[PDB]
Amino acid sequence: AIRHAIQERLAVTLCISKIDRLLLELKLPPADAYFKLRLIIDQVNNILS
Amino acid sequence: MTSVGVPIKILHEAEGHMVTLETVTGEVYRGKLSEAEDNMNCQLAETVVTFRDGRSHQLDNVFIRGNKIRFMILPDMLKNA
Amino acid sequence: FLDCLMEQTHPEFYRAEDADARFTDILFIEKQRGCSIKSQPVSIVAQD
Amino acid sequence: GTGEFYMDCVMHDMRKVFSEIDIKVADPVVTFNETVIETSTLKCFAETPNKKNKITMMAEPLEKQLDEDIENEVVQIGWNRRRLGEFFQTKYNWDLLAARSIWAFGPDTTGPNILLDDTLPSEVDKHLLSTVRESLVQGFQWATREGPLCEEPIRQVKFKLLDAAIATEPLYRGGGQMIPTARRCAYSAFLMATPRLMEPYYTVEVVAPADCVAAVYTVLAKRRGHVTTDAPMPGSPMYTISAYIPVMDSFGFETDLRIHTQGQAFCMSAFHHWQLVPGDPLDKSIVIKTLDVQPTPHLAREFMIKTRRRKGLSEDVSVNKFFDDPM
Amino acid sequence: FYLFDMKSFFTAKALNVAIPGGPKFEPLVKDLHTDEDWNEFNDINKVIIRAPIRTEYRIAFPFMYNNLISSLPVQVSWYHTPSVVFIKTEDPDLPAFYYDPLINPIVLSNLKATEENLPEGEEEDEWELPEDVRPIFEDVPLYTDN
RNA sequence: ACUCUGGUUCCUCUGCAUUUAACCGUGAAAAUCUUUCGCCUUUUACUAAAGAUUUCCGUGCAAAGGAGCAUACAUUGAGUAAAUUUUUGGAGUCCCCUCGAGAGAGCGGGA
Ligand SMILES: Nc1nc2c(ncn2[C@@H]2O[C@H](COP(=O)(O)OP(=O)(O)OP(=O)(O)O)[C@@H](O)[C@H]2O)c(=O)[nH]1
Repeated sequence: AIRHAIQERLAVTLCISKIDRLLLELKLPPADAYFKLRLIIDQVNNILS
Repeated sequence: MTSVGVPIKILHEAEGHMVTLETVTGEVYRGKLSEAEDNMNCQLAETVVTFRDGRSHQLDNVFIRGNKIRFMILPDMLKNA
Repeated sequence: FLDCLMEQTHPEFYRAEDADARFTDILFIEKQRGCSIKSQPVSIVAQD
Repeated sequence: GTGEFYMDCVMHDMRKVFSEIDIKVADPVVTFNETVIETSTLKCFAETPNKKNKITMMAEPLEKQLDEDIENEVVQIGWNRRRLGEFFQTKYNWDLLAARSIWAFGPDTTGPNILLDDTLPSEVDKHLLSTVRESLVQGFQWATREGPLCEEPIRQVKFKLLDAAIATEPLYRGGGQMIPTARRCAYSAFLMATPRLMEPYYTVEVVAPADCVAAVYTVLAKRRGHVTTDAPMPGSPMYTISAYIPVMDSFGFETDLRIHTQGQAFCMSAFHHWQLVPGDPLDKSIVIKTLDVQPTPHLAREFMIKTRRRKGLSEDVSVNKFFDDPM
Repeated sequence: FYLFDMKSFFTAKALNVAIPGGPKFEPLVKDLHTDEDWNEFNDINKVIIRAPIRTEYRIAFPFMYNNLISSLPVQVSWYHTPSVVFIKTEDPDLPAFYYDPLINPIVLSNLKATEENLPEGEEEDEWELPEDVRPIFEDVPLYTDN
């Protein structure tokens, strides 16, 4: 979806979604939940670059 | 935002559109309100200035200080907003 | 997520407490499968 | 259709929404593509029905990425003289004197095959060769779409042209004589080049952790799929596996995986590579019977024969007639 | 439940096939055994059986595999639910939120860290948060024994 | 500033619970008609499946009235209460030229 959107020349924006899974299901604390969100952003920027 | 009064809310909905505003010195500026502020400073683009003698000129951008604006003619669709 | 944009603009938009309403999944195959199968468009007025 | 779920939904709408009639559904099958794995061991000549003209072509197997680039349109044939030449040297460090020659792709303007003119200019003038050029390109395009082993599209073949016998005839020769002759030239060039079938392949993404990894490998091994990713998905108790599997084998795969995992895994399939079916389509030592398993070499031959039978063609290939007695 | 919920047994009934360990019924269309004629469509000289397309795939997909699906009341099972990854905790003395060792570590070794456009020190470090601004639930504990 | 009402619980009446993907019921009976397999020196009672319809054990909400237990006037639907640059604490007055009986206007001039 990202890759194909770039090739279209869309403008790409990110929304991190079902964050509740971090607290309710994975039960990652606060600090590790931040790292999980950080890694997701890093993954997408790694695709973009 | 904090609950600023309805006239200021309507001014920000006017940002999409053409507005016509008169300054305290008498010149009438018609242009496309690109930014407005809660102090009602206005930034116009694609502007035409009309002087009080009826001469006119184009201006690419205009910044008008909010306390120097007498009134603005807003577009009609904002009445629906 | 679009059901939340629907719920905000509409008021009458019923979302069940148990399961997603999935308003933009209009087809009955999409209701039964519950994956989305075709695109659908929305148009709404919303505030920044 | 893409894979499995697309055809289910398409056929649901066929029954429920649109047609509402008693349809019979064939067991699912892939379209194949036909490819050469060697340089043509002879340059192969074809003479026009009137004998006034002679065309010679050789087939070669295409530079490994280049069919993705053509099918993506990372390169387009309208760019021909300056920009196409530059593209081939800058990406591929390539033929560029001959890359300027190329002027055609087949079986369409985005098709995964290239025709080159490799006639050294001493043999024929560029104006005379330009007259036949549009005819030969239509011949090459026809041959790449319909032609060789099981009448599936050719892919990943590069053709070279190098002959000069062209005469005083141009109205009579140009349409009628040359274009069927260029097709027989491309076939005999292709058929000398050791021809092979290609099947299309999926990439798979799978998510379940301890037991399901072993189950994934098991279900893939039954279906010729092979794995290469073993990711311990960051901040998740799942592992993520990725695998290549061939579409002709994939049809069960999603349901098999979820049964043997007990729904713990799920997989999605996407397509991107063509890969060569094992065996040799032309090996007459392989005899195919439908009651029994036909595993490694027989796979290419079964796919060709059953594809010919489905189309309704003769059971085995023309090749003796396409080479003809002179060659 | 995947091949074993409700809709799979309804489809299994309409198709007149059994699910292993599921129920079985009288045929819904008694004619189908009379139809059998082998040759013209079915011929099997023409088709490439790479694997037996037998029961489960016909139940999972229906419309991709089955003939006559317009008199038969085939119904479509829910495709997938994203797997809930709740791991039960057996030590009640652990914090309610904790990094369970079954959860894989949050790291990808090759991954380039994104640039953080934080504000540059000299003027911006002076900036201060008003003395009564406070995290929304500062003193409420992050978790309790409930 | 106005009419408008005590909580709670329970009983009984009235209305709606058809846009069914799906669900008034996270449970699950029986009958009739029509149609298709198996028992039978006969009919019921039956086997096990489809479609159309009923019955039965339940159900949700809203509104209305009443009756009982511990007792309080507020309050619902209808509506109140900051002089230092961007408004809410004067860059304001006056005195000439122009059009015009008249009184205002000119990016008018000036103390
Ligand atoms: N736990 C959790 N689940 C969610 C959340 N949001 C959505 N889901 C679940 O994920 C499933 C899919 O949600 P959808 O809205 O249909 O997701 P979707 O991506 O639109 O489905 P497709 O577009 O077809 O892929 C449903 O079971 C949802 O309940 C969430 O915030 N938390």
